[PDB]
Amino acid sequence: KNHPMLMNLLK
Amino acid sequence: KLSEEQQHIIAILLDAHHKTYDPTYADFRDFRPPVRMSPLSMLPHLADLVSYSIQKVIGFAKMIPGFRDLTSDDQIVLLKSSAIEVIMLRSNQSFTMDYKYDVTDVSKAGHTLELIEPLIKFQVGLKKLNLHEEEHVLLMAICIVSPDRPGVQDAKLVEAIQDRLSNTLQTYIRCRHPPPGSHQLYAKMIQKLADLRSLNEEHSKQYRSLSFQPENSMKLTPLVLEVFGN
Ligand SMILES: C=C1/C(=C\C=C2/CCC[C@]3(C)[C@@H]([C@H](C)CCCC(C)(C)O)CC[C@@H]23)C[C@@H](O)C[C@@H]1O
Repeated sequence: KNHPMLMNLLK
Repeated sequence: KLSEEQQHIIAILLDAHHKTYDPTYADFRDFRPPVRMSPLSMLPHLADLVSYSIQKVIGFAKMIPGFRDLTSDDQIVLLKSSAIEVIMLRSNQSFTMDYKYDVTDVSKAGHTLELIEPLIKFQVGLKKLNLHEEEHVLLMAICIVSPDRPGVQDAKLVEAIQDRLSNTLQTYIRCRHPPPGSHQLYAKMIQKLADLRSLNEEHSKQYRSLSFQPENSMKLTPLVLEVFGN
């Protein structure tokens, strides 16, 4: 899966 | 014996924690409200509290010295696998022996005593360690940067980052935590990290069960579904 939200929060 | 670099690491983690843990709960008013009386009446509120807290755990993690040197992929794997354990650790600060939560409340979010009894036992045992805030924030950081999480690629680097924090904690205990309080304290803190693995596993099992029903999955948040699984 992808983790676009987590990726965005990790900057 | 605490080096300048160790004092620096501790100051960075205290501030990181202060910047991501608001003990006034000023934000809780923006969650779906707790409902109290297969109801699951507390699932919306606790899902929003957990979703909020995952955001905070991520903010804390980004500030752990060394964490920035990992690849975005490894940062992801470490956060997904630790988020529930750091929520359990950080919640020890509100734990005490609308926004106080008891056993029935957690039951009303779709969980059972198989999770809740060991979770309360963990919170009591952690509270009894009476950790300094320095120790508490080091333990959360050590929990996040664990080299044995499944899917870690560059484990050597994660290990190296964690060793720096473990060494800081061990030295802090020796230098700043007076006996008797300090007796076996590091090993006891590591045992809590082991206890958290077992809690993580049982939470995962109950989460998969409650979220398997689309009507319950509907009540979660997009971030919770992404981090804990969908
Ligand atoms: C969150 C925080 C807090 C409490 C944590 C609790 C008490 C209620 C039950 C919770 C939320 C446990 C539940 C098993 C989590 C269930 C989540 C879900 C329904 C998605 O499977 C884990 C930690 C527990 C309050 C404050 O300390 C901030 C912290 O950050």
